[PDB]
Amino acid sequence: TKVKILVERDATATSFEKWAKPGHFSRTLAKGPKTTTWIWNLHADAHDFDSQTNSLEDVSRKIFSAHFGQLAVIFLWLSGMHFHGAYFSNYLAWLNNPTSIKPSAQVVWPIVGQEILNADVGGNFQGVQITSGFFQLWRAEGITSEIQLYWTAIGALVMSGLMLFAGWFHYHKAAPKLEWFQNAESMLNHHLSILLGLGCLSWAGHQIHVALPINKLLDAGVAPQEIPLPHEFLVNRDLIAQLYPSFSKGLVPFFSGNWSEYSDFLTFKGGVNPVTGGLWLTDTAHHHLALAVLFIFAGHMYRTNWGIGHSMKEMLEAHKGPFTGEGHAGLYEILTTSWHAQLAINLAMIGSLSIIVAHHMYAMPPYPYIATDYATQLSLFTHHVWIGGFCIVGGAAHGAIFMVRDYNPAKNYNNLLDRVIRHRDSIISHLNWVSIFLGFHSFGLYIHNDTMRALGRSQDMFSDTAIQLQPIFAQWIQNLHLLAPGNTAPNALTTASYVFGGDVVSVGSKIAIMPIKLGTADFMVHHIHAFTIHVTALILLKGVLYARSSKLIPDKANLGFRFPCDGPGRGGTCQVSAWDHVFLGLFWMYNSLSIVLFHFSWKMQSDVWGSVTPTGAVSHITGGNFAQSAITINGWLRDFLWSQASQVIQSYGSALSAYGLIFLGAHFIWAFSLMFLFSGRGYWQELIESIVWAHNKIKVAPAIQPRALSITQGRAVGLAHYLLGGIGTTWAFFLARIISV
Amino acid sequence: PYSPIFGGSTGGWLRAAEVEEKYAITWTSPKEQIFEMPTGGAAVMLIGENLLYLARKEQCLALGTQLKSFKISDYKIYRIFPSGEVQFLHPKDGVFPEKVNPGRLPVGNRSFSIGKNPNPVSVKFSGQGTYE
Amino acid sequence: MFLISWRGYWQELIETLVWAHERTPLANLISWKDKPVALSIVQARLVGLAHFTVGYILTYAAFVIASTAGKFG
Amino acid sequence: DVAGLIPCNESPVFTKRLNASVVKLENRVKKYEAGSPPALALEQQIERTKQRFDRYSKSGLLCGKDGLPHLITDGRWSHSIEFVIPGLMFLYITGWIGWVGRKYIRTVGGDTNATEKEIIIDVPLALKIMSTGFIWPISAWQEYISGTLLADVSEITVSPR
Amino acid sequence: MDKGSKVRNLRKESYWFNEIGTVVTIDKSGIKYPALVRFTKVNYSGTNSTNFSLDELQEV
Amino acid sequence: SHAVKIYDTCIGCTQCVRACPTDVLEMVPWDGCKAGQIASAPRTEDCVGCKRCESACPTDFLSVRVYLGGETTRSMGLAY
Amino acid sequence: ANFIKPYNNDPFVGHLSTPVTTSAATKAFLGNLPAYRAGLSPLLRGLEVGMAHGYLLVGPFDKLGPLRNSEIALLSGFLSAVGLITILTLCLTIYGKVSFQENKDLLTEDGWSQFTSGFLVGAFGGAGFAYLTLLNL
Ligand code: CLA
Ligand code: CLA
Ligand code: CLA
Ligand code: CLA
Ligand code: CLA
Ligand code: CLA
Ligand SMILES: CC1=C(/C=C/C(C)=C/C=C/C(C)=C/C=C/C=C(C)/C=C/C=C(C)/C=C/C2=C(C)CCCC2(C)C)C(C)(C)CCC1
Ligand SMILES: CC1=C(/C=C/C(C)=C/C=C/C(C)=C/C=C/C=C(C)/C=C/C=C(C)/C=C/C2=C(C)CCCC2(C)C)C(C)(C)CCC1
Ligand SMILES: CC1=C(C/C=C(\C)CCC[C@H](C)CCC[C@H](C)CCCC(C)C)C(=O)c2ccccc2C1=O
Ligand code: SF4
Ligand code: SF4
Repeated sequence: TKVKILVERDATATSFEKWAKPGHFSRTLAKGPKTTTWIWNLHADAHDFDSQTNSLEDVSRKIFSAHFGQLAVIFLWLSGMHFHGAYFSNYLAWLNNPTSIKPSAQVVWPIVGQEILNADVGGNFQGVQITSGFFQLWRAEGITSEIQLYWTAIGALVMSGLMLFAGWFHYHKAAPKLEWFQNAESMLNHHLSILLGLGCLSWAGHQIHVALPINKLLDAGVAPQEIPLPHEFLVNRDLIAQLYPSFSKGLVPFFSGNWSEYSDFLTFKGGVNPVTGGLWLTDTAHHHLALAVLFIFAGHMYRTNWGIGHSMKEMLEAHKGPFTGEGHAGLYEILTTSWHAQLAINLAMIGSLSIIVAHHMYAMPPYPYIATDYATQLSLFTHHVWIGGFCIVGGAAHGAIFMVRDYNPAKNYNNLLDRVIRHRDSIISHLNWVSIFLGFHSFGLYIHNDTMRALGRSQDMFSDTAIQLQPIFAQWIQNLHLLAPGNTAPNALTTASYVFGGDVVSVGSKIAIMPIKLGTADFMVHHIHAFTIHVTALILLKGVLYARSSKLIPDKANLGFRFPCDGPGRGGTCQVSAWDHVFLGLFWMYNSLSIVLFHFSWKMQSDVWGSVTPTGAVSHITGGNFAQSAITINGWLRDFLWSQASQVIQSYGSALSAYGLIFLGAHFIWAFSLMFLFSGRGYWQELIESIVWAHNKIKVAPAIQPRALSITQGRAVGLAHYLLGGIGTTWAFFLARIISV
Repeated sequence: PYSPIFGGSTGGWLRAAEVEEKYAITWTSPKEQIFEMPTGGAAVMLIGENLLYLARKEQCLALGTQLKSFKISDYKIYRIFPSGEVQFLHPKDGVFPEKVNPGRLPVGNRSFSIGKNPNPVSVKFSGQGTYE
Repeated sequence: MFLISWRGYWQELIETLVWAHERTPLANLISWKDKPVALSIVQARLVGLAHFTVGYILTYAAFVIASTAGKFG
Repeated sequence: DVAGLIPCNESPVFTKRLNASVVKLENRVKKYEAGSPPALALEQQIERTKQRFDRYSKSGLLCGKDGLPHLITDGRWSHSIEFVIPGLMFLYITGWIGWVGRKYIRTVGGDTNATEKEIIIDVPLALKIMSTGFIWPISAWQEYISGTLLADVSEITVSPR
Repeated sequence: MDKGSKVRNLRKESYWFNEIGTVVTIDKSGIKYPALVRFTKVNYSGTNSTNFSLDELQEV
Repeated sequence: SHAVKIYDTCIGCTQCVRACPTDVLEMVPWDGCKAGQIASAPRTEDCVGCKRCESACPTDFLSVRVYLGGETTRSMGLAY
Repeated sequence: ANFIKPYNNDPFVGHLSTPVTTSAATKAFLGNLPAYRAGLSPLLRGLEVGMAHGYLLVGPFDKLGPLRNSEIALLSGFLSAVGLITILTLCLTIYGKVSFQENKDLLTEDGWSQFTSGFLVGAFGGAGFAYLTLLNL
């Protein structure tokens, strides 16, 4: 039995003595503060476990228990959300009439006149309209009562307590040994077969037994009062057979193999439910059941204790070709001996997955009455896009950290990492060329269109009525997806999404989802997206590859991961560390995602979202002005920013006034960040010297000498405030533009 | 011949090495082991004498510091011009600069505190700054 | 661009650009006479400030002239 | 009077603003049943608005052509209520704070662990000091005339002074 | 002047100019800056001591 | 090339010489210090101006000082 | 196997012998281009390069110029190509007079001058030939 449980009992004593010795973790900070810089360092190195102990076992035990703490925090957050839904929300009124009632689960105390923020959402209720789509999620779960929300919150609180206790227990009482952590095969088997496999299976069971019948009754018009409790759907089979007359057969078809008998509630119709405007619940049930089967199957791939299984070490060592020397030899050691490598991969994947979620959820609204809630759709899309970008850049940063710290050339001789480091110059040069090519061509299309439109030469622009750049490949793919039902997906009644083509799904006179046509403006904006993504990849990849050494600093690794510079020599050596590459990559990621969000918002407002008449006529929010106005920079400035910013600037005196205040505050913080971004530390140090003289002249002099922020901290603060200001500005802009509806 | 076993990388020297000064570093390795190149990923040092070429003195000295602080190996550094001239650089008299060596002569030494330098106005319109 | 991002990143990028130019057929014939290096720190701050000022003045001049001449006020 | 300002008691624009606020609140409450919690909240808001406007009318503030109160801060005693009185309070409160802080700095400063006593406050001593701030002006003046307020020229400086 | 005696600094370029520091050691073996002094405050480099000549110290 | 100057306040601890990446500095015998050694900059043509020597200086103010001047290929940190 | 080995068998040079960099295909293709072919007078190299780049350049101006939709589009494109060729020959002359200052290999004052004269003649020839071809098509 190679895979076995190993723990140390009473690893760490539990006491408050350390709580009164801040900075105990690090050897340098444990000596007490001489200057204010110490303070900052104590908050910067708090979670840098690798720099606090030289033993991997101790770092692993800290990471495990910190993850337990994060789970406790997340469970507390879920408990709070559910409790505010049960006690402070109009969930029942929204249930009764989802179309008219505006979701809201937050109430403001009237203390300074802020009660104006209590909007007239409806349902004899006043509160702040929420855009987290929690009401749609709860309806998809067939909640239909506030007692269930209350008990959901209580369970979440108990789970948060359990997570906290588990963290404490697994640090101070039973801390697993290092050999326990270094089980990639067993961990993958357990996370795939159970965490993701049985999780899907259990959720599919819930949907089949709870969500499906309740939502079917709700769609039929049954008032939530008359819907029997979910447990009533588990005791009397006939009560469910009325809705899906396949339970009558029971589980015998499942074991007999006649799964076709379950097609009543396990369908593959796809498309969207015309009533609620969301995905069919039966489709999601079949989806989760299939995913559960696949995950359970995939969880048996790796060898843990019985001979059968895959050894990932051999798997990696086996893949090597003529062009790559030793192939994937040494990657298993890297990913089982350094948390930074694993964190880089996991953060990159989580970020990309979050962006994929954002793209898929809007195209195929998964919850009932979420499609027509334009405010929820936009908020969810932008939120998950931002999360994905942040996670991607974090993965880059931790890859760089691994390269600086946990990279060992002795164990990486002529493998993939060695070869990549050995043709990094070619990689970066070509990425630079492609970035310049993309930027030039894509952005110069916009500049050319703007110049021609300013000169009155409209026939010379890159527009539909002018030189045309049709995204022919995307249109061809859309056509194929349109034709898929019946030909390449014969058992699928309807296309996966109505974006590609088909009817106009509208719920309550609102266009839930309709086909999206791609024109020259779509071509140009997509190439802008590609340009920005390529530039961000350039910055971050350059930071990762040149993290250890460069033709400027052959010994950069000795300087550490984040350092300000290496002096004004060799010309200038500012921002030469990989941390500074992350610092710039964050700006470029923010820029790219801002463009992505603007594209999504304008395209959806001008081409998808709108209203329908009984005849079938379509009237979009902005009247389809995207095709002929999204092709010039002035068009974006006028028809998108200036035109759609009316709601924020005019929100004063209404329930949305908070959005205008936050708009101004975000502008203020964004401008404030420039103070740190542009200026340097010496000026501020001298100014502080003068101020310290002034204090001393009155015998006021802190023992902790004041110090200007370190160069690295100056950059970090500037970047943090820049991102906060930009994100908040767009947050207020979108929410006020999409809540005045 | 004597070069450490290296698979080659795009970080080596360039045209200026042929047209301008190139640098060489020699050392002795008791055993065969892997060290990080200042330019590429990794290389294997031969048992006995190892000779390596670089484009900057800083790269040679960084590699020398790596050898000294990791594999406790003594090293020598030379500069080769296109004309064929070779100059001995890093150990100037067989002993490292950190260790005192009788015979060396001070250079760029001022016999007064740093704060006693003349004002810029005193040295004006002459091709000199206060330090000179 | 010049006020936020500082020299080291750009010098390390120009290193790769130099390598790429030197390793291209049909372009090795054409070689720079002055070695291409990133802008100096003070020069970079000056150029960033100059761009900032030029853009500031041009945009505000355009606004003040155009609004007044378009609404005659 | 002052700069062509008519007292808000006889300001038609002031009354128009009051009426506009009340009528918009009434229009907002017309969409709720009488006695509903939203209706009660809106009625309380209406009452608070009426009380605010009545207090402003009775206070003696000066209105402008826009109907909003304007503050006179030239030292006029009849308008001290606007700026002079609160200002004094501020200068008292902050004064207190400042004085107390200084004292703490000069109390824990005569120790080897003076730095360690700034991240970690000696709460008993801290409250002892904090309770003494109500006489900050007297103590400050006594220190000033006693020479214990300011440090001598013999203190840190720079090369050109 | 003597071990443990407080001295006011007179070095104009010094971070502790016009400040009081305690003498740690004095070198009687010639030397241009023999008097080692230690100050309470740490300079920007984190050090809190320096060598001074007796001419650059006011005695007390 | 940059100009590197060592003042008599130096205490001959060698830290500046150790920190130097281009082997510009060295130790020479001296009598004005307890250690009997002082730093010197015989070959400043190889100085790049990183000012690591100044950063690695115990003396109150930088017994070793670096003044940037004319730039050459060596002092400009250029492999080309 | 191992298709990536150090260039020129020198591990310490900033290059690699990849299939793109050092393969019979690329060596033979580049070794027969006028810029690198053996036994060519610099005048002939310039003439070949100019012929290649003149015929090549009329098309973009002709088809995407402001007068593309007029019945004189081809002539405007030809004139634009001629002007650009003149600019490039000015560039070549100044580059030669700046680079090689103190018939042979192309890297000399006289060699580069002959190359530039050949390039101008060949570029005007290519532009004229492209015009002739497109005039009736
Ligand atoms: C986790 C997410 C979350 C969030 C963001 C909120 C946010 C909010 N809740 Mg909700 N709530 C949550 C979870 C959450 N709650 C949970 C889990 C429960 C179940 C118990 C509730 C139950 C609940 C009720 C019953 C009510 C709210 C209310 C409120 C609002 C006012 C809170 C406030 O300032 O009161 C005042 C809070 C304070 C003044 C905080 C106390 C200050 C402490 C003492 C500071 C101590 C800091 C300490 C020094 C730090 C060191 C640690 C030390 C202990 C050693 C606000 C919108 C109220 C509301 O909306 O009214 C209409 C309301 O009535 N919440
Ligand atoms: C076969 C049953 C089944 C059914 C009915 C659904 C139904 C649905 N899926 Mg799911 N899905 C399934 C299986 C299924 N899925 C599997 C097996 C995968 C793994 C790739 C996925 C991955 C997936 C993603 C990533 C997303 C969906 C989404 C959706 C919804 C989009 C609307 C639609 O018409 O979907 C039609 C669905 C399809 C056309 C996908 C079919 C995928 C096929 C079956 C792949 C089969 C792979 C094959 C088994 C590989 C085996 C290799 C192994 C042997 C080694 C819908 C509820 C979207 C959603 O809910 O967003 C809100 C979404 O973003 N599905
Ligand atoms: C799984 C997620 C994850 C984990 C576990 C870590 C863990 C770590 N990171 Mg990584 N990182 C992540 C995600 C993650 N990071 C992401 C997404 C990014 C991209 C931005 C980065 C970028 C990054 C860099 C660039 C660096 C690290 C570093 C570190 C280490 C020290 C962190 C520390 O001391 O925190 C200290 C935490 C703080 C000081 C809190 C600051 C939080 C921000 C600035 C403010 C948040 C504002 C809030 C959301 C909204 C405010 C509202 C306003 C109105 C008040 C530690 C190993 C550092 C290191 O050296 O590690 C070796 C380092 O240099 N990380
Ligand atoms: C809006 C201002 C702006 C602009 C135009 C640029 C432009 C550029 N940045 Mg910069 N950047 C900016 C703001 C800006 N940035 C800011 C605020 C930051 C702070 C975070 C950065 C940080 C930053 C980094 C860290 C990086 C860049 C990179 C790039 C380049 C991307 C490649 C490209 O598009 O080349 C094409 C050039 C353009 C699209 C510019 C417009 C040119 C138009 C189309 C034509 C102009 C007319 C023509 C020249 C007429 C000539 C004649 C005339 C002279 C008379 C490009 C030089 C990357 C880079 O250089 O590597 C590729 C890179 O790594 N930037
Ligand atoms: C009790 C501490 C204390 C005292 C007595 C003073 C006194 C003074 N300060 Mg200083 N200051 C302090 C703390 C203090 N400051 C702190 C903590 C900061 C950092 C934010 C500053 C930053 C600062 C600047 C940048 C400047 C002054 C200036 C001044 C002078 C004018 C008043 C002023 O502008 O206040 C300004 C006060 C602030 C900007 C922040 C004050 C924050 C709190 C309220 C003070 C700390 C209270 C603390 C909790 C004490 C607790 C005691 C308790 C433990 C018993 C005056 C000599 C100015 C000057 O030089 O005038 C000639 C000037 O330019 N101060
Ligand atoms: C400020 C001075 C200036 C002037 C007078 C012009 C004039 C012109 N430009 Mg503009 N241009 C300028 C600056 C200027 N440009 C700058 C700074 C830029 C960069 C932003 C551009 C970018 C630009 C573009 C992108 C285009 C033009 C085009 C044109 C031509 C318009 C089409 C037409 O009717 O001609 C018809 C043109 C011809 C019949 C061809 C004749 C070409 C020249 C005049 C022949 C003689 C050249 C001569 C031998 C060169 C001497 C070299 C050296 C001694 C200087 C016209 C000749 C258009 C053009 O040329 O169409 C193809 C066009 O597409 N220009
Ligand atoms: C939301 C949430 C919550 C809750 C939740 C819940 C309540 C859940 C549940 C869940 C569940 C309740 C689950 C279940 C599951 C189950 C499963 C997963 C099962 C499985 C089974 C199997 C797998 C079987 C198998 C078999 C059989 C059939 C027998 C024969 C043989 C064999 C073995 C093959 C709370 C409030 C706390 C908080 C927040 C979060
Ligand atoms: C295949 C292909 C490719 C490429 C291509 C190319 C690159 C092309 C080019 C082309 C070209 C580049 C062409 C050119 C041509 C030219 C010509 C054809 C010329 C002619 C000339 C002439 C004819 C002249 C004449 C003359 C002179 C000399 C002077 C004056 C007089 C005369 C008129 C007699 C690839 C593979 C990538 C991909 C796919 C496609
Ligand atoms: C303003 C500024 C300073 C001076 C800024 C300082 C010393 C920060 C002062 C922070 C105060 C004392 C804390 C209180 C701040 C707010 C009232 C609230 C707290 C905010 C967070 C710390 C939680 C630098 O030191 C600096 C250094 C390098 C580049 C740019 C700059 C720079 O721009
Ligand atoms: S300006 Fe700042 S970051 Fe740049 S070299 Fe000087 S100290 Fe380093
Ligand atoms: S670091 Fe400073 S004190 Fe030490 S030897 Fe060098 S110059 Fe002298």
